[PDB]
Amino acid sequence: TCEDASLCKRFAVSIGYWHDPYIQHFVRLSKERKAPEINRGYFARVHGVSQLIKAFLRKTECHCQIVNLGAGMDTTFWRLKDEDLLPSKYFEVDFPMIVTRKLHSIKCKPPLSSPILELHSEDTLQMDGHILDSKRYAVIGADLRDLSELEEKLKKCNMNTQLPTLLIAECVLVYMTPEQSANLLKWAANSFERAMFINYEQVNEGKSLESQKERLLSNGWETASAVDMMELYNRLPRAEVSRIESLEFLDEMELLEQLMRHYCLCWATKGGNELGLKEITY
Ligand SMILES: C[S@@+](CC[C@H](N)C(=O)[O-])C[C@H]1O[C@@H](n2cnc3c(N)ncnc32)[C@H](O)[C@@H]1O
Ligand code: NA
Repeated sequence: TCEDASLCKRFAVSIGYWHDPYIQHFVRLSKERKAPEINRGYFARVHGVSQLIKAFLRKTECHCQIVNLGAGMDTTFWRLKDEDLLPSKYFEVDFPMIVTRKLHSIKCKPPLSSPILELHSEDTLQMDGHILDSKRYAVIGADLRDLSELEEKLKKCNMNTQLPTLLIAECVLVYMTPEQSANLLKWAANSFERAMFINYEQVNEGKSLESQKERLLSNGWETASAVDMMELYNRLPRAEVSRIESLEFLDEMELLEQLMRHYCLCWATKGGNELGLKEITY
């Protein structure tokens, strides 16, 4: 198989799993039927990441940055806006062609482009090449395997290494070699005195939660934790589990647990003991 996370998110949203008025402006809705455990897995993934982000936002009082590496058609910028939880600046990185596609959608959809300009210092946006830079939001076409390019393009969109900064790689690191991803993680740690990293990945051949923790600790992070997605699903608020479990009928074969045990959410911090960053959990 090979899956597009943003199509699957659009699908789960359509059934009611979580609130996202924005994703429909990026991608079409499939009319297939899906095994509902897939939707539950997506809900757990998005809820886990989101609880971690909001924890970070709370500790930093939003005086911070978020850099989402390999963001795709993520809608989180627009969701945080609506919740009044925006960071000082929000950055996205993806391949240039993935970025062009995202920019074309923002250009064609005032429900996407109005909020960006509202928070912008001008009434117009320059969408030259494969970058959109504005006051609170930037989408940057770059290759995550070229760390010096990555850093140059970020800094020229006003990424400030003095601000606490949260970086997210949500199903991205698998697309690069272990050396390349280790180098990304290391760069991320080296560039900020105060920082958090969130990594959501499949637990492949040979990997384990402990190797996931060590992958971060050995690349310059000072704290790390990791849970498999079934532990996380099991720890979801009972009101949310109740809400999402009555959306679709699930048969009696306990295949949710088969699916989720192969995914993990890991997060690490560096500095900001003053901020209580090492205390953040999902
Ligand atoms: C599996 S998708 C996940 C998208 C998004 N984070 C989500 O979870 O909905 C991975 C994304 O990583 C991007 N990606 C993979 N390797 C990359 C690279 N070397 N440089 C820039 N982006 C990359 C892909 O283009 C794709 O948009
Ligand atoms: Na490209």
